[PDB]
Amino acid sequence: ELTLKGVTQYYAYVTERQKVHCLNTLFSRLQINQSIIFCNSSQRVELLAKKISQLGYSCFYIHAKMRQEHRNRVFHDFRNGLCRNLVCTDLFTRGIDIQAVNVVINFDFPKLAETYLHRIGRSGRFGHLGLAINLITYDDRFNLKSIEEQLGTEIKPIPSNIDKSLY
Amino acid sequence: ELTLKGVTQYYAYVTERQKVHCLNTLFSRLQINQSIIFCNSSQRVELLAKKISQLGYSCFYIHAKMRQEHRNRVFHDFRNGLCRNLVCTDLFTRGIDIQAVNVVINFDFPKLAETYLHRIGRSGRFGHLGLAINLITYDDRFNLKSIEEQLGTEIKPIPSNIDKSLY
Amino acid sequence: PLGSLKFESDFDFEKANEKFQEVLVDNLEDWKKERETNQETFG
Amino acid sequence: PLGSLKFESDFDFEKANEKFQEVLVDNLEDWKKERETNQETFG
Repeated sequence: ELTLKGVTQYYAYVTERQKVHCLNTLFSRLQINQSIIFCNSSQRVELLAKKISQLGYSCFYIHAKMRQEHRNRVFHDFRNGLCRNLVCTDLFTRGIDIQAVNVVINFDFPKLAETYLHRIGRSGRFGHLGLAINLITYDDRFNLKSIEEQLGTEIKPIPSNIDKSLY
Repeated sequence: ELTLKGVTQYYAYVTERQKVHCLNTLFSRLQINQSIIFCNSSQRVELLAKKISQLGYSCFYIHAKMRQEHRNRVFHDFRNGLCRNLVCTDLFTRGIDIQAVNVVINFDFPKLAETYLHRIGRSGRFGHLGLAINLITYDDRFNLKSIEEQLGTEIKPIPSNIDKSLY
Repeated sequence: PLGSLKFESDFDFEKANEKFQEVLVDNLEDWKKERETNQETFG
Repeated sequence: PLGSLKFESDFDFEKANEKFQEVLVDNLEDWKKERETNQETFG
């Protein structure tokens, strides 16, 4: 199954208007090799890809309303590293297994702990060190603590300076 | 048909070993909004996409050995601007019509003037200003002058400082 | 085409965590909505 | 994975155009080859 062993998890309290601002601040301040950003719909995935490219960052995106061959080839190109950011929905049955992805960002926080695990979790006891940064809104405040409890982990507030040795 | 009205064309004499070095120097020195880089095979397109991503630049790539839907969606995403560089083969029947692509680079110079026109040419009398930079090898020296003659244009040596008002 | 989006200042994470603590202590004592939240996020 | 490729110095375009002029004035007076040129380009 999946565990959250090497994944240091943080949360940032935001409103929907502040999410793009928060993501750009994360991009600027954080030392990201590669990153995967999860959204709760394909529409929002495409809109966030547009916003990311506007801010000056290249972007990959995949979602459900796609031909599986296009999706697979885009995922292969992202694993090879042609672009450093990948925006996607929930279509990972297995845990992500890319050593270069040291930051995962839940742009839209999920409601079920199973989804949070499938986005953030790792396979085996020796996963690479990573960050998990959750953008939490008011309507997410209870699901945050509920998912934090169900999985027996802790999701701390994000500090203004994150230890570089964690990711 | 197609014309080369606003396109300022240059050539750089290179060997195959120097092509990636020359392309990185172009990326660093030139002020590129978006760029399309042509290669003579799909294998070389993928290898050049890898090299471009290694150098620190995001990359898109399309070629013939692809599903047409994947190709079309990648081209749509490139036109929307999610990534700033697109590596491709010769699969443009019509002239390219993207205002953001102010630099086109013939990584592999073609043999036929028709191919050079379909890569570099414009539709109508009011195309945006662009650059066309040809990587010329020893085996390209005669085709360079031949294509320059057949199309009634001039392909000058590349200067160490290019007028910013041309692209 | 492609716009160029820039934010003048940074997101204040300390202020955000403070707001969240205040929210918790104060709570202690379809397509229309999708389009609305999308307008708020990417407007 | 992803490597990080960096070139120490620049490509000398003036030197390249000089070499090309010299080439012109001196000329005045399958899969094996594909793999060879690919090894030269991306080796």
